[PDB]
Amino acid sequence: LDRADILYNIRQTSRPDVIPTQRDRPVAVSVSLKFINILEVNEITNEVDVVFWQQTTWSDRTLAWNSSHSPDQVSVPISSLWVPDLAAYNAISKPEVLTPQLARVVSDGEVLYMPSIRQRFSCDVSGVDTESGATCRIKIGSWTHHSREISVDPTTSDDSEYFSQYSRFEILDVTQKKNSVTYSCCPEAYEDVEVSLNFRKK
Amino acid sequence: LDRADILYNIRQTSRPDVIPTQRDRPVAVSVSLKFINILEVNEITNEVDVVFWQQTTWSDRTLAWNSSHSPDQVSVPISSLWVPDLAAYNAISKPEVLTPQLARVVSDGEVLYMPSIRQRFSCDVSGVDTESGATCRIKIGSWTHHSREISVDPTTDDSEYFSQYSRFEILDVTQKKNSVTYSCCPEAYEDVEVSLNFRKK
Amino acid sequence: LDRADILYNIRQTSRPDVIPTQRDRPVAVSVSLKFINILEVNEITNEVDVVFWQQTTWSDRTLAWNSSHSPDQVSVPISSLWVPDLAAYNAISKPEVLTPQLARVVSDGEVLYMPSIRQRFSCDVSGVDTESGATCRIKIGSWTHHSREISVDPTTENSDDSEYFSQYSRFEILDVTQKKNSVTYSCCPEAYEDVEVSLNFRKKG
Amino acid sequence: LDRADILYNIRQTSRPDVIPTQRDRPVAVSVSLKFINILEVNEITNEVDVVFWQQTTWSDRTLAWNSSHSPDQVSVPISSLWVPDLAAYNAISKPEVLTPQLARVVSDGEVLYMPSIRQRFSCDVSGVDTESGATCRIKIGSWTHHSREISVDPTTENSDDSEYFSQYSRFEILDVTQKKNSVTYSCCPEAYEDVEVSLNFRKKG
Amino acid sequence: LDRADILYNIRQTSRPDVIPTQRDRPVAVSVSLKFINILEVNEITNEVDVVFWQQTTWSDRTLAWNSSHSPDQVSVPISSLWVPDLAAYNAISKPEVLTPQLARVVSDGEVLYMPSIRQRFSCDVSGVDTESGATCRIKIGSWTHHSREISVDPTSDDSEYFSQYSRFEILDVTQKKNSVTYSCCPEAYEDVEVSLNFRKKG
Ligand SMILES: FC(F)(F)c1ccnc(N2CCNCC2)c1
Ligand SMILES: *[C@@H]1O[C@H](CO)[C@@H](O)[C@H](O)[C@H]1NC(C)=O
Repeated sequence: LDRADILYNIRQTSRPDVIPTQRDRPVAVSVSLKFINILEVNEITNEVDVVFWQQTTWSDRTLAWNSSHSPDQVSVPISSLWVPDLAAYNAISKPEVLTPQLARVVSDGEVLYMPSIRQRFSCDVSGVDTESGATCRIKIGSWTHHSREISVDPTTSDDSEYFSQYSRFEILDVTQKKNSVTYSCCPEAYEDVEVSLNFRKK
Repeated sequence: LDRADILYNIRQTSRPDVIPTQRDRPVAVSVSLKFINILEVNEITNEVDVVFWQQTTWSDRTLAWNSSHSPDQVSVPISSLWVPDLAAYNAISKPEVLTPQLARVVSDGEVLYMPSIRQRFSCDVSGVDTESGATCRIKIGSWTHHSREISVDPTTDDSEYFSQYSRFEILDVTQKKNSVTYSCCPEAYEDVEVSLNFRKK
Repeated sequence: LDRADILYNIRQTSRPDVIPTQRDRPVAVSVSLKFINILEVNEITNEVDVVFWQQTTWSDRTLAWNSSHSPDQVSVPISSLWVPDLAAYNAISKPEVLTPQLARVVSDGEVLYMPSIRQRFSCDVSGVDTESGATCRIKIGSWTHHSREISVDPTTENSDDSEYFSQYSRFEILDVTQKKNSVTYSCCPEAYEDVEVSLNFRKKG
Repeated sequence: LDRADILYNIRQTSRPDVIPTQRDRPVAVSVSLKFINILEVNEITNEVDVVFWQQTTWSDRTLAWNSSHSPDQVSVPISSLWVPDLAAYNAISKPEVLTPQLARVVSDGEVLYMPSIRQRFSCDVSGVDTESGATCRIKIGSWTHHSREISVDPTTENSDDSEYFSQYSRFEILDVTQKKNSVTYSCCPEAYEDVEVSLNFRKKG
Repeated sequence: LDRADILYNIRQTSRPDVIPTQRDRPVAVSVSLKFINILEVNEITNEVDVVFWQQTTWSDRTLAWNSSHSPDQVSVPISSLWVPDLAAYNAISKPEVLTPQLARVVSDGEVLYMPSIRQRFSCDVSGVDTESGATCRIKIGSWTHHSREISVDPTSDDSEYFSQYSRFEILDVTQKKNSVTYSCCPEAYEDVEVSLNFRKKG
């Protein structure tokens, strides 16, 4: 197979509306934010403007091909793929996607989508101008898929290594935990990754 | 049926342009706002910038499937579904939808659409910096379907999802049904009126 | 016919690019602005930010159906319909449409399209902080159709100029008047019709 | 032919991607700017925000029809037509098109496209608050077609270049001239033709 | 062939999603920024707003035609062409494309795409009001194609295109090739680093 054949096959048999669950197990989605910049912090309103690479990985076996005299990977427009419906619960602006909207698909059906996003958050900015700094928590999970359909897990120094040396701010620490929440309305559990960004004015 | 079959059937047959009225009775739409944030208040201009989850539910029987050895629910792009044409009558900006535009469809044809929306309103901001606070009324109803085609009802903690990091806090939320007749048009339009009583912390 | 049949027929035979002229008479378009809010006034730059409902009506006989044991009216996306190419000549921003882009179509082929629009205008803001107030004139007509293809008229008005106006605006409406104009430009030998809407308003108290 | 037939024929055959060159001569495009407003001037940054009608005319014979029992002209969405790839070389914002994106096509294949545009420019703002005023030059030509493929000329008439200017602007127009230029860069051998529009304007007393 | 035939052939056989690799060698992409204006500089936040022409060239042999009694070149909408997925790694806004989105295609399959772009960057603004000026580095490369799929290479007067009406003037522009390798993955991503040495005028 050449690139042209693989991309034709993916475009023609692309079910972008269909979550690729295997045998009623959840799709395991990995999410890791790599922080690039902190722009416009406001300690009065508790709002921050962040630029991050949102490293997103999952398996879609319907994309797989035999790699034996073929590329191992191709670049695919995300309009031709199912992508997880991730939202940041404490975002107060739409994600501004700064990069071309292409994912990498590996011959085994692994997808890597890593957009550069600028987005504004409501989070704790208190202490930003002190030595111990502020801790801004960003929560990301599926908007519509519960834990039996999508599971989200952090993956793990690249979370801070590629931060802009020209920001007014610096990163002290980044920690990630998984949360699984059931609300009173609804019997299902929703997973999110909580990313704690500890940063301060340089 | 698997998810792929159900989503193929919905995409091929859903008629997004067609209100799913049963026997010329109105489609009963439920609307409830969960307030998430209050971002910018201006007592001089009487304008507020709010973030809310707009919990919207209705039945569309044309979506229904037999759930025996099948999923009970699927996620569907709203471009593949009829959605009620709700507008906030006192909005002074377009709704900024912060979340993926997917609804949940249950095998019986119940649809749940809950976008997170940031929007600016013209409403009463007077008293925001006092103990009893301001009361901002938001009115949401069908832009083009009168009461014989769409009925809107509120659903049966006001701050359980509200950001602890807002400069503002919620004292009270009430959501009641109204019916409006304009000079233009002889029919009545139903709306839910949401009274947000809030103040500076 | 049910709603599904009517909407299928309209979607399948929709010529949105085709002005529905009858026997080489102009399409008669009614336009009336209902003011909802005045948001930002600048007396230095002579600029206003306004929110209005643009009540627009016309006939398209190709949409008509027999209403016997059928709905009298349906809601149709404007992407499935011809809509008049109206522009406000003194707008300095694109119209921000706040509402779902649906019109009402009556079984006789009457169309009613009433979007809520936020838009900025260049107009006379002088006197806004006086008792007699400012008079901001907004001119709306067809961008490309002359008087033999589109005629614009004011609608009927049977209410208060401020029946829908926000009680929370910094401004109040004293009066709204609408006149028809027919204008010939240097470019073009034909006459273009417009409605001129005079918004007389002032700062409150 | 009726409007529906003409618009169907144009949509099916117009080739919007194909420059309508006749016998390997350049397509003659006329450009004239009609100034409507000057909104924001900054003498420190040398930036202006202008509203203009960009009157654009050319011939496309592939659009022509026999007018003998037929309309002489139709309104056509520009998505169904080849349009020249005009850019203002000194623009520092995307053109904000304020008007419906329709051109007028005459039965002989003449096209008139006149969008109302708000756009920001880098130009000489020095002297804006003096009696003789500033002279801001705006340069408009093909982004990708050199002089053997597109020729750009001012229109023969510029009588009306200020006729439509807002009386409510903080600025007033002293003079407009529109003249033909060529740009060549040293790298690359082809000349690109442009219209240079010299807007002599000042702050009002 | 006339223009109509060439453009019909390109539109009908356009694989815009398919990188035109020849015999599994990388597509050689040339990038040169021609600076037109510097509009807003902030020495506190280290942010600049720039207007540049992004001169981009590559070969796509699937576009080639016999130029005997035919045009040497045509203008093609970029929606009908594969274009490299270039991103500026230190951009903090989406590229605002000011110009019609047409490329020039030569009969041998060379493509020239030169959009005018306004974009905001995080870079070193220190010294902008001094004689030696600031040096703002912009890094541009493929978002998803590593060095075996896309190579980026730099290509007269640094201020031949620059606005005489800017508050700023250009002292020097240099363009150099860089390579990044991330810890996860053995593949290198190439970029062009464009060093813009500029200052506030007298
Ligand atoms: F997480 C990072 F930043 F280390 C990482 C890992 C793997 N690939 C990356 N990129 C970012 C630039 N474009 C594609 C390669 C980046
Ligand atoms: C649903 O499907 C099951 C199993 O195939 C069947 O027993 C049942 O009768 C079905 N119900 C309806 C109403 O179709």
